[PDB]
Amino acid sequence: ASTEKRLLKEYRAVKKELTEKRSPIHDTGIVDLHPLEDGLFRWSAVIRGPDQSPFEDALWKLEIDIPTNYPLDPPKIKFVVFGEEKIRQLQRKTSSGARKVCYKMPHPNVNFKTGEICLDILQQKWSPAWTLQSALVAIVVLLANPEPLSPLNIDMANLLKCDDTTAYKDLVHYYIAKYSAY
Amino acid sequence: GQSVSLVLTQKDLDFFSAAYLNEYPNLTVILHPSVDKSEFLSRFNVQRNSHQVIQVRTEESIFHVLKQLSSNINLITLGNLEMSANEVETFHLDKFLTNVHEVDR
Repeated sequence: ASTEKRLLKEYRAVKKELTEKRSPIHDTGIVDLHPLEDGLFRWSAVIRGPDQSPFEDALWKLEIDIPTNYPLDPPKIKFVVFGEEKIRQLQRKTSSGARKVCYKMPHPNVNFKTGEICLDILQQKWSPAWTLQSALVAIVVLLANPEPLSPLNIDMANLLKCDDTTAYKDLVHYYIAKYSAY
Repeated sequence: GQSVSLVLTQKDLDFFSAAYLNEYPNLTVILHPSVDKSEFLSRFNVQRNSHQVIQVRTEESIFHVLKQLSSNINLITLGNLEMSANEVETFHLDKFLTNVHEVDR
């Protein structure tokens, strides 16, 4: 019953926080966040990977599913990740409209295919104290701070176990170059 | 769309040509630790394709990079590694062939 008006409040909040230039929202990495359609229980978000990190200067898209008893239960959040054939068709519409977004996510704690994320905050260290907005900031922090010992992408994680930090970074720079679009 | 991962040691390097990177967008090159990335790029004038080239720092990393990339074709002379009998890692990879058969694709 109640959930609806929290979610609406969370939306208005972030709407108006992005409208201000000097607000701290921007250095958190959050470029955009809103509900789809008229339905409150499915949201889109765009984030910018954090500075001094291999994800710097690129955007990503996230889809957010909200359970009905939220905020008691966490949102399910995933990176939007497409197949190489779907991305190369999206690239054919090159008229440089809104923004470039990258549709692959190479990180130890995200699943390369599904876009699913392994982050304590989302898997039952969640509490109603958290908002959609701070969960996002949490995910950008995760991008700079992968956790190799809790991997959803073994191979990216193993580059860190090898201490092969340059391979990790080249590969991240690769995906961003080859697989972004509008 | 003709996806190939090419791993170049020092020795494999003479089978390379700047031509390959110009012509195939889905070619992706993985340098042995022995091969420095930035010297490789000026030596073949392939600065334009920096992103398609991946500097690795341990031999093990090669296999993780290959497995992460998952290219349709995987060219690598295992005989040119210093590691050996560590085929501990597997056939996750579609169509491995020794690097000598570049010219077939």
